[PDB]
Amino acid sequence: NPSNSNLQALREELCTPGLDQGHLFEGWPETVDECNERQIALLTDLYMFSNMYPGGVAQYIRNGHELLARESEEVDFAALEMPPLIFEAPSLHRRTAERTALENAGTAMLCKTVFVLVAGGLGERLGYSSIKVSLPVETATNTTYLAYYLRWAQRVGGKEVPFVIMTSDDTHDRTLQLLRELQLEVPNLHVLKQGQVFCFADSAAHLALDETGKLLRKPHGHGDVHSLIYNATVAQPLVNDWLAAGYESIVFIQDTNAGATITIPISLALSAEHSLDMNFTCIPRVPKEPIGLLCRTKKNSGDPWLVANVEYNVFAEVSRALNKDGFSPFPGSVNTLVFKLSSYVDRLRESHGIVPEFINPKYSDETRRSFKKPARIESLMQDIALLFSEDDYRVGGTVFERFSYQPVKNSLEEAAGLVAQGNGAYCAATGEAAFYELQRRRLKAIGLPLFYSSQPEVTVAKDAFGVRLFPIIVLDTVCASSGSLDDLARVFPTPEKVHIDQHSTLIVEGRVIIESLELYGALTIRGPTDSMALPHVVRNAVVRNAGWSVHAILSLCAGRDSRLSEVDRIRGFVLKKTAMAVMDC
Ligand SMILES: O=c1ccn([C@@H]2O[C@H](COP(=O)(O)OP(=O)(O)O[C@H]3O[C@H](CO)[C@@H](O)[C@H](O)[C@H]3O)[C@@H](O)[C@H]2O)c(=O)[nH]1
Repeated sequence: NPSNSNLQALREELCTPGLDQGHLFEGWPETVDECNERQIALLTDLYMFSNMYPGGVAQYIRNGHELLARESEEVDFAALEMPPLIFEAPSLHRRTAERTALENAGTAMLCKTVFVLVAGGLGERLGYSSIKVSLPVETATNTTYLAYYLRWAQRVGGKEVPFVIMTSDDTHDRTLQLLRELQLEVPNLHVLKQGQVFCFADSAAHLALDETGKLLRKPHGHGDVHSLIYNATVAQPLVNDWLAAGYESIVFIQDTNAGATITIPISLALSAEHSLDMNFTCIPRVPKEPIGLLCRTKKNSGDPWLVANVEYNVFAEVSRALNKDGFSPFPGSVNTLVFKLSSYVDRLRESHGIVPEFINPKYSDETRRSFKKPARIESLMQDIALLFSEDDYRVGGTVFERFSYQPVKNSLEEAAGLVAQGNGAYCAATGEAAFYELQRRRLKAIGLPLFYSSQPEVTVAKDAFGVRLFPIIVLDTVCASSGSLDDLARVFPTPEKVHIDQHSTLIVEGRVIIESLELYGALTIRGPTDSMALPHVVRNAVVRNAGWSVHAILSLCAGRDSRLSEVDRIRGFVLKKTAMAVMDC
């Protein structure tokens, strides 16, 4: 595509004052023909960048200057207060008329919802060498985050549910491999891969090179998802196809928060009840948390009010700098974003999916402009909220219980550090434990009589903290459908006759109704995979066996001839699946 002539032009352009990328061409021949393969190839990806980024490498460099300049000054907003449109979600564990009404309205709206999963990130912190969505939500069934989201979306939206996954060079091939291995058949799935952007070796925005002498690249953030969608087709633009098909909402989720399946229906219901074009999923924030804050903002004294997320790392500078004339003053945003499709599309087309950018260089010294590592420009998918003026649109937030936010983000080591400071662990152990506890709270909400200790059953991270797992109850999507309280009531139509001991394990797959059961041990019950089949009904069942246990992974573990995997080690315990009764048919 790129002619040898065009390449020389770009080379010369990049050497001009204000771009100053002469260091890339040190020791090069005057003209292209004279240049070799290595050289001609470097000039190429510089050139091709145009097709990946607005205004190519030249504009990228200019944006860097503008950002690096802005990044020296203290952030400040003329005004900062509570967003006008904030709404409290009813508890997920109380079956009130309101909760019922909202779940019913929301669950119906799921039939007309487009789903989007951002799964391009590496999650540096974890100490898991594979992709985040390949993590199990829990080790009872080992269902991956990927499968969990997809089966749920196909359940509430039908097999043909529109679904977008954003990958990156870091996650893409493994994502496709996982889809293939799980034998997930998702007809309207679109996998969209974000491209990498160049890096700056310094505050003057000189491009960094790697060891071999090639242009160093890094991801541009979860912000890329909007442009990826804008430019995606199916002949016809993707979003057009969705609109023409009758879809009315679009939802964005992140890679390791199982809570989203619970919050989303509620949000949809509230978005429609309160006519919200954009609806931020929130929780009460603890002053220290690495989650952003939902605020009403005016950056300068003359600007309009803008409802938008302010990231945690920024709310620090703004904190002390801006004021004069148990939780954070403003809601914490968990980045489950709920949009009215038509409103979303309008702003998308206006901006070409392009959202405001930033840069957050890491310095090697206190106050030397020297970079410890090359920096690149970033973007946040939630910053699309900046394109929604208060005049034309209604942006707001829905506040849920903190318990419904269950990310898996920190390693065991970090988690011990956080917990010693009294902060949330948000690690694999607490993620799995939170999942089990969520099923239990939901089930008790429909009257299932679960009695169980609140004491931890295992300690992790060198006696730092403990979690409990039991009793373990996991119902698959065929069994539990959307997971609404009404849907759970269908599995247990007479919950007072179902007695699950605190040490028990109940796994249910397919079309199953449990009327009466006494369980002291582990039990798997399987019904027809076909959701429209005659359900396997369980009455007067009595099951007793050794069941399962959990124990900690000990420091004195050889790791040799041990089937202990990273998945085990990052949570610090292992389930022992000693006995299991199985009821089929
Ligand atoms: O280049 C990227 C970077 C990230 N991601 C994904 O984006 C999501 C969010 O990434 P994560 O690294 O977990 O957290 P932060 O980006 O630090 O923060 C976000 O997530 C928080 C809650 O988990 C919110 O409170 C913040 O405001 C929101 O910016 C994940 O699913 C990642 O896979 C990509 O797809 N491409």
